[PDB]
Amino acid sequence: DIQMTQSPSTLSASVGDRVTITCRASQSISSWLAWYQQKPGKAPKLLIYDASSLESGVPSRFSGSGSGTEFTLTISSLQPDDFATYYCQQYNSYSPWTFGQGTKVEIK
Amino acid sequence: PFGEVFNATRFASVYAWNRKRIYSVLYNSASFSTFKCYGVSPTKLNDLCFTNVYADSFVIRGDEVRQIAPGQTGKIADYNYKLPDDFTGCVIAWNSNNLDSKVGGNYNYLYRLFRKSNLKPFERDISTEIYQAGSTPCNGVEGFNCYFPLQSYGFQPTNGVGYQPYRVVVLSFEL
Amino acid sequence: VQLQQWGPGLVNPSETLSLTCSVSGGSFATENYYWSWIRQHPGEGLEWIGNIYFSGNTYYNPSLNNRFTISFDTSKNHLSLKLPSVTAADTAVYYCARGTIYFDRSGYRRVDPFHIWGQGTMVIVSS
Repeated sequence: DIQMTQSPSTLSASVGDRVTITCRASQSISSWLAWYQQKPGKAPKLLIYDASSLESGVPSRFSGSGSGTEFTLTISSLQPDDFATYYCQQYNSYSPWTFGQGTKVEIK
Repeated sequence: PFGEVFNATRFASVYAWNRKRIYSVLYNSASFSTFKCYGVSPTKLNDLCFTNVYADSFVIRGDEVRQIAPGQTGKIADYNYKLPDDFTGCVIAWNSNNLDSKVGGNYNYLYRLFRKSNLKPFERDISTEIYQAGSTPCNGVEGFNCYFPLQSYGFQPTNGVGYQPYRVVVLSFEL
Repeated sequence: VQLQQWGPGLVNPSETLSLTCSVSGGSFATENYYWSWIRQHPGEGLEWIGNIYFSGNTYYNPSLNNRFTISFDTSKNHLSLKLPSVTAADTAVYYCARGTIYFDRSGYRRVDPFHIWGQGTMVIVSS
């Protein structure tokens, strides 16, 4: 029913740089989207929900915005702990839930 | 008489939350920043009757609003306030930056820290007691691992929206 | 609260798989929460299996050919996943999670994303 598309597939940056990631949906969704982070060989964790709401206990350098069909995740200043894989997931009420393809960040 | 609760001037600190004993005016308003109910629907509240209705109020930091929910975790949930896993009621909150915000900081509102055991649902610990420490008696602070068990907020007229104060009230129903 | 999982590490190339997840310091009997199962193939993205709600209702992933099954066990307060007639493509890690349900000011019913995750379990198809 509903589908996504993430880009870029792979991204390269360095400590202190700016990073942006875009999650696009096939049909309009009323801000029901979230972002997860996964370290190698560990369970994921939640960072953003409702496309704009920050999670409790996560640093303030993460931010997100958008609605309808375009969403963006932004990191103000990369730290050595921010190199991981990120996924976008939607939990609309009219269609099955699905995950994104994922994007990877590494040191330049 | 909800006006006495939603329009009072003095509020309590989170570690010493205040309890009271007892709807269209509430859910039709748009000033409230957060409005969530568990176990019941706000629109159906007029069609039920209960024997007990409790109201609890206090003030916390904006970033800590998510901690007021069943099954959450954090300093506030672990040592200051705790909701059962089968709670039934509503949570109301709104911004209060125009009040409780003095130039230079308030340092009036406090929150507990360094407690040794997690709280049980619906209980409060208010007395400032001997300082948390290790295996050595402590009557001061010199004890490199000794710490005073309370801390104060630093509300100021200018701060990030996440650090501004928020007034929160919790309603509970039981029959 | 903590979640623990129990399962077999090896399975024959045509057999029945059985997993179990549990909680400590709480209880499953509550109309405030919901559960789900996630899996991840080696070196690939995540996949969502389905959801189970209080009162026994369930909701599955249409892409999968309804091969899986989710159910409670009130005698033990467990939740389990069932998959008979496994094949080569069933090797992956499996996770159990939990969420929250609430009502909006307007009266509608909303949901929150997962916020508790298990440690995962690894399964291999032998031969």
